[PDB]
Amino acid sequence: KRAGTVCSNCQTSTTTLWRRSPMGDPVCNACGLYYKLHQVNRPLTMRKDGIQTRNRKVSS
DNA sequence: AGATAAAC
DNA sequence: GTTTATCT
Ligand SMILES: [Zn+2]
Repeated sequence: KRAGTVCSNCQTSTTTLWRRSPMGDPVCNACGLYYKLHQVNRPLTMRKDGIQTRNRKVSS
């Protein structure tokens, strides 16, 4: 039940992987990934109503 | 969960 | 070049 777990980095409640930060900040995996890229705070301008999805990667 | 690779 | 979701 992650209803209420608002991503402390982008306020998104729908996430592909709830990255529970050790400090106690539930941040949607997307924030944890891009954060590792530039190591800065993500503006939720790229957020969306439901979890984004596409042609799932074919089983390799 | 974390890692991988894909797709735009 | 760049970013995230689904994969395992
Ligand atoms: Zn987030």
